[PDB]
Amino acid sequence: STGSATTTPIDSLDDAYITPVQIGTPAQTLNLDFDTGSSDLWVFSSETTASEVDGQTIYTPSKSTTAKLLSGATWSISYGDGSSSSGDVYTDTVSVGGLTVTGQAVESAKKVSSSFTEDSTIDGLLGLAFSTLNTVSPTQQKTFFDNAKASLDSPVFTADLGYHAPGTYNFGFIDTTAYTGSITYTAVSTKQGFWEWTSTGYAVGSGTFKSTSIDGIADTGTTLLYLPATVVSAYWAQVSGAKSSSSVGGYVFPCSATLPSFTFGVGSARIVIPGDYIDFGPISTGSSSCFGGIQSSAGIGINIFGDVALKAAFVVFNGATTPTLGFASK
Repeated sequence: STGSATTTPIDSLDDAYITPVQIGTPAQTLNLDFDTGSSDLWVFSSETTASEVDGQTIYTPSKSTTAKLLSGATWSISYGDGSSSSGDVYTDTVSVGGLTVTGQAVESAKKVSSSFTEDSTIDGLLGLAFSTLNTVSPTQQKTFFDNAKASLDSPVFTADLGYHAPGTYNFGFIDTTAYTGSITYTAVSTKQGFWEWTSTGYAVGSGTFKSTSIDGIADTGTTLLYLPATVVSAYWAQVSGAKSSSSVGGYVFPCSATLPSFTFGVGSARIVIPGDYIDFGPISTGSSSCFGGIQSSAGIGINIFGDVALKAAFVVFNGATTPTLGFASK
């Protein structure tokens, strides 16, 4: 089998992407944030505290003929941004882009933190990291990908995120029309439960490429590119008036600037992030200070190749016995 779904930015900044997901019988379509940095499929629901729902579409298990309470199971998750959610669990039929899994754990939120409530566009998350990170207790549950894998034509999914445009998540096949050149594959460590890999280095603008190992994760659920402070300082030093602002929470730059590109290595291959991908616009409405899309990973404890980096590539998440990542230009 295969599946193919369009993923759409939630706003004009590409802060996140939503992908429609069918849950239950008859189908309930929710728009979920596909997150290769976590492993829980959780949804706003009929169980979510009413004051914590503000415009989201909810899953109502009582209206699904295929829903079954997973008796005794609970979940609770905290993300890198300090957001959180928790609840109980149902199993149900879940379809993405025509690919159906039966008996998928659908984690029903009873509570969500304020950032989820305030984002009316995101009806929940669909985790695509390794199932070792799934938070369901006392019986850990599998991701949608892990449950689909054995049925797929090839044990892969691909992320093709757009810059200020829709993109595609495919499951079970590699669309050879979706990228240019060849795909460069690189090793993955699953030790932390992430799609963790090592970039071979970077360049700033038209500058020379610096060969250096940068371990980090491929995380579709993180908006920005978080790299070591040395790399990030080297980038922003090429932008007149850029500075790290403790008050704002990262590097800011004059909105009048033209940003340089940023290149990262994948083996001997190179992925170029255009300068405009690194512009996240005014820090507050009407400000002439703009927020940078490349930020320090200092304090976070891991480097994160988030959407800023991944949307410059066609990315293969290869879930074979020995997982690998692939990157191609596009």
